[PDB]
Amino acid sequence: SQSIIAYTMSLGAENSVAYSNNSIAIPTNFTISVTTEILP
Amino acid sequence: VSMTKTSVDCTMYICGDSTECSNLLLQYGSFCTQLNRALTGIAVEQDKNTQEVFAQVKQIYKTPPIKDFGGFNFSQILPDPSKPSKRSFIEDLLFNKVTLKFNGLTVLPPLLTDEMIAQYTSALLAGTITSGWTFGAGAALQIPFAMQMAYRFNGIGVTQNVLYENQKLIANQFNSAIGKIQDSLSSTASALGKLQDVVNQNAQALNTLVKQLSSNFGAISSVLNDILSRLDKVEAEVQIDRLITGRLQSLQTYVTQQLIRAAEIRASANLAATKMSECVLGQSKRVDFCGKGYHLMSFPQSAPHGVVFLHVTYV
Amino acid sequence: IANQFNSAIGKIQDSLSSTASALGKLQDVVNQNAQALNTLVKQLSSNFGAISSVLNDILSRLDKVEAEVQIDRLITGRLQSLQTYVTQQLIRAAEIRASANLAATKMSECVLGQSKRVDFCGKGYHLMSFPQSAPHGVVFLHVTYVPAQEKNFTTAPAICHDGKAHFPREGVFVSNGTHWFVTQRNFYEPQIITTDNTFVSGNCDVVIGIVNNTVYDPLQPELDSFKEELDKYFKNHTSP
Amino acid sequence: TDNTFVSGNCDVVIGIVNNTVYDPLQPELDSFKEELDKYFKNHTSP
Ligand SMILES: *[C@@H]1O[C@H](CO)[C@@H](O[C@@H]2O[C@H](CO)[C@@H](O[C@H]3O[C@H](CO)[C@@H](O)[C@H](O)[C@@H]3O)[C@H](O)[C@H]2NC(C)=O)[C@H](O)[C@H]1NC(C)=O
Ligand SMILES: *[C@@H]1O[C@H](CO)[C@@H](O[C@@H]2O[C@H](CO)[C@@H](O[C@H]3O[C@H](CO)[C@@H](O)[C@H](O)[C@@H]3O)[C@H](O)[C@H]2NC(C)=O)[C@H](O)[C@H]1NC(C)=O
Ligand SMILES: *[C@@H]1O[C@H](CO)[C@@H](O[C@@H]2O[C@H](CO)[C@@H](O[C@H]3O[C@H](CO)[C@@H](O)[C@H](O)[C@@H]3O)[C@H](O)[C@H]2NC(C)=O)[C@H](O)[C@H]1NC(C)=O
Ligand SMILES: *[C@@H]1O[C@H](CO[C@@H]2O[C@@H](C)[C@@H](O)[C@@H](O)[C@@H]2O)[C@@H](O[C@@H]2O[C@H](CO)[C@@H](O)[C@H](O)[C@H]2NC(C)=O)[C@H](O)[C@H]1NC(C)=O
Ligand SMILES: *[C@@H]1O[C@H](CO)[C@@H](O[C@@H]2O[C@H](CO)[C@@H](O)[C@H](O)[C@H]2NC(C)=O)[C@H](O)[C@H]1NC(C)=O
Ligand SMILES: *[C@@H]1O[C@H](CO)[C@@H](O[C@@H]2O[C@H](CO)[C@@H](O)[C@H](O)[C@H]2NC(C)=O)[C@H](O)[C@H]1NC(C)=O
Ligand SMILES: *[C@@H]1O[C@H](CO)[C@@H](O[C@@H]2O[C@H](CO)[C@@H](O)[C@H](O)[C@H]2NC(C)=O)[C@H](O)[C@H]1NC(C)=O
Ligand SMILES: *[C@@H]1O[C@H](CO)[C@@H](O)[C@H](O)[C@H]1NC(C)=O
Ligand SMILES: *[C@@H]1O[C@H](CO)[C@@H](O)[C@H](O)[C@H]1NC(C)=O
Ligand SMILES: *[C@@H]1O[C@H](CO)[C@@H](O)[C@H](O)[C@H]1NC(C)=O
Ligand SMILES: *[C@@H]1O[C@H](CO)[C@@H](O)[C@H](O)[C@H]1NC(C)=O
Repeated sequence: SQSIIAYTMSLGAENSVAYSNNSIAIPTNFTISVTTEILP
Repeated sequence: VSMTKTSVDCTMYICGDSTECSNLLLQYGSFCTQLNRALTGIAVEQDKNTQEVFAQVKQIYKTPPIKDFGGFNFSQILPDPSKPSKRSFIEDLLFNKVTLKFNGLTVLPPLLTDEMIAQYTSALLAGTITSGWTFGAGAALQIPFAMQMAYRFNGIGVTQNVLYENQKLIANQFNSAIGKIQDSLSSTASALGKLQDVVNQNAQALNTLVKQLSSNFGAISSVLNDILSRLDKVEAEVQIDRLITGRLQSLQTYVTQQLIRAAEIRASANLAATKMSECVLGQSKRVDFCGKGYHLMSFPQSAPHGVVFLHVTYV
Repeated sequence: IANQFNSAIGKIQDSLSSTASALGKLQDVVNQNAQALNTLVKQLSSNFGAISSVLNDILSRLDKVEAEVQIDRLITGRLQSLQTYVTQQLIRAAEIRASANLAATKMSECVLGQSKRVDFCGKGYHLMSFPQSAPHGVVFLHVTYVPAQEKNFTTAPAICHDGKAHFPREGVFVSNGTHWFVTQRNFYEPQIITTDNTFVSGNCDVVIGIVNNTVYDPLQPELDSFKEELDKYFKNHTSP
Repeated sequence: TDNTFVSGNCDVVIGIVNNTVYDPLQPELDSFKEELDKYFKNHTSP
């Protein structure tokens, strides 16, 4: 039931930002993110 | 940010329509496969370079239907829906100001189409004007644009109150400065000279590579059929090899040229990816990294095989 | 914050202990270098138009005179084989030097500092980085603050009080829908709008979108309770 | 005294100048010393 498929690549999930002349979003919490970067 | 991807049929460039020349070209072993590994290593990184620059955004951000920016008018730098590709007004200036097989040579398409580079650019622009730097460091958090600019004024050491008092002027100055961007780009030819020079090179190099076939390299003809019709096998091969040796050096000179050029384009793509991260997804304290003045913000714009940053600065 | 960090370093090991391909940027370098030496050894097997690829087959057969015409072919083809390799290695060495100059700059700015450059030291607000060595390479563990759980608020550029406009010193004005607060820009922690949180400029006739709210002056109550202290001293005095 | 901070005497700073430095606290208390005094002068009557 497997096959090779061909498709137009997606660029990412689409997001509509809730902009208004008097609205702000402020983060009530945080995460600490450790990410690895490899260089020759 | 990138240059044209090429690949070449080494055997068709050197020996096109000749079994005799192909059977002599086997004497050099891996003198053609390596050339193809070199041109592939270049072509694979033109797609890398493009992504490194444009694909820095997690989600395709969209602008609100209502443009309540408080005065700042980005219509000239925002997508225009009445088009087959949703480029901005300034991006369609940039795409007009740069003007762009029997030799076994061929040109490969980029992985991301000009529509996908425009969608990444739109999302970056949208997130920047709806959420400031916050989409670079987490999820996009909305903030009002004038208030966002107030922070940007604090970032240059200017007190937020100043911006609110001159908000309209500040909005007028910006709208008048984006007005001058288009006029300049519409009127002036040499503004995209950096991108036209890369296309000119990709074209001069392929033109020189094809023109070489006409060269004798000291053989009795540049045509394999003349050598093969006029001389016997043991004499004809010498003239065929005369071309081979010279053609194979004409290919090795091209591939080396592309490798050296590809390192210049990679350094420019790595710089453009750094200006995307530090000038578009942030605000930069680095002097003269995001234009002359105290950098406030930047808007990315897509161009043929490259990127345009519209840097906004307090002077 | 410590449990988050300890869990994030935990995932780092898990990932490196699991997937085969995470160091693909470093293996590539090893793969390129090897492939170039294996290609250079393969060139030796080529005739370049000589009667054999092996000098001992030429010397043992053709006499010096007939031999030199064959030996020259092998010299000419090999010389290029070496030149090709050394040109590829000089071009490839400049790719590795550009990467070593970047890695030296990430060591200075991410490990020996705290970077304000966006996306230079990981995706977030860079805090600190830890270097780790790898075959012919460096690995940076970049620690970043990522803001996680946002709320929508109503907001204003200024507060209007005694006809004077008031702006935050550090922070932003927000409302929960009924009450007004000032908070730091990067983390919701609200305070009462006090003179100590705000600065005045001009009046409420120049700022687009200013809102009316009280701005508290902690000095008044401490003077007002003193007024009550003065009053009752006059009242107790109204006795003799 | 809200725009400025104090550190050391004057003699040490090359090119220091003389000007008054206003204290918002002073009048905020002197207008309260007149609130003391007018309440006292009233109390003289009874
Ligand atoms: C916006 O935040 C305001 C500040 O916290 C908040 O005002 C506070 O509201 C609580 C109740 O929600 C009041 O508490 C009173 O009522 C509770 C429940 O009966 C009891 O503890 C007492 O009766 C108490 O007096 C606070 O007094 C009040 N504080 C202020 C500053 O007035 C608003 O309710 C919030 N508005 C929203 C949710 O949009
Ligand atoms: C925010 O505070 C403003 C300053 O007080 C306030 O403006 C005031 O509005 C009232 C109500 O209209 C006016 O009262 C009367 O005066 C106007 C002419 O100015 C006449 O049309 C009517 O007689 C009216 O009842 C005040 O004069 C006016 N004060 C000034 C000097 O602006 C706003 O209304 C307040 N806004 C909010 C959020 O309620
Ligand atoms: C700026 O403020 C300085 C500090 O108040 C002030 O220095 C003062 O100068 C006067 C006038 O010379 C001195 O008054 C007399 O006392 C000195 C010895 O201290 C004698 O030589 C003379 O009798 C002199 O008239 C003050 O003593 C002195 N105060 C101090 C603490 O040194 C400067 O003069 C002021 N500068 C300007 C330009 O106004
Ligand atoms: C932030 O606001 C957006 C949109 O504004 C809100 O719309 C109402 C739902 C209400 O919250 C108002 O006070 C705001 O003006 C929110 O988007 C909504 O999302 C819900 C699902 O969560 C959806 O049912 C609604 O249709 C959306 N509204 C609109 C107009 O798109 C968003 O959820 C808010 N974000 C946070 C973190 O609270
Ligand atoms: C924002 O800018 C756009 C241009 O990008 C303005 O649109 C122009 O408006 C004038 C006046 O009506 C027309 O004559 C032009 O044809 C319009 N041009 C385009 C391309 O739309 C718009 O008016 C500006 N809005 C603000 C906020 O002033
Ligand atoms: C500060 O500079 C701004 C321009 O940057 C001046 O604003 C202009 O004022 C003239 C009238 O003097 C208007 O015609 C222009 O439209 C204004 N500029 C814009 C872009 O709208 C301002 O006047 C200057 N202030 C002082 C005190 O000189
Ligand atoms: C804020 O986010 C942190 C995580 O960054 C939350 O902490 C976690 O809480 C859960 C239980 O709800 C625990 O199981 C986890 O172990 C905690 N995290 C870590 C890494 O230890 C915290 O609950 C959040 N606060 C709010 C109010 O949502
Ligand atoms: C915000 O926009 C609305 C219209 O959408 C307008 O009525 C209102 O006055 C604006 N408020 C500000 C902050 O100017
Ligand atoms: C009145 O005030 C004096 C202090 O001045 C205090 O000693 C006395 O107990 C007070 N008496 C009353 C009745 O308030
Ligand atoms: C400044 O220069 C003037 C001469 O123009 C000199 O008299 C004075 O002492 C100098 N002051 C300082 C602070 O060096
Ligand atoms: C004096 O004090 C009395 C209360 O003891 C008060 O009723 C009256 O108004 C005051 N008069 C003046 C002159 O302030």
